[PDB]
Amino acid sequence: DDFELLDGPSDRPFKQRRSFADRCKEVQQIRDQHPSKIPVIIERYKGEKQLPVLDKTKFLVPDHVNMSELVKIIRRRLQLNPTQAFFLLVNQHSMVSVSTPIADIYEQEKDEDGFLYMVYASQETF
Repeated sequence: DDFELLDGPSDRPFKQRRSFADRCKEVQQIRDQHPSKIPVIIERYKGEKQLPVLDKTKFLVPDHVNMSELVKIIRRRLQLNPTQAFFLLVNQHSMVSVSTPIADIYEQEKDEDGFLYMVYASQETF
């Protein structure tokens, strides 16, 4: 008999863990409190098995932060070694070398609930 692999909460997308209604509520509270900050959900890609699971899911980012800069923050938070491939994606595009302010990306790419969703993986495209 083979092992049966069980799935934890992280194995479930944030959108399935908290209802659409509750997510909307959470965004509108935090945007009222910090109008100059962007609410971001960062999760490991569902197919990614080599990079570790992040400790937290919900982040607040000052809106003048460049995307490429946010990518390095997350890379350090995961404590990756220099040779480990790492892509942080918004709407499946790599933000790794994107110099755009996150305020502008938020305008363009935020979800209906008001969060900006990002996913990380070992490649942008296989």
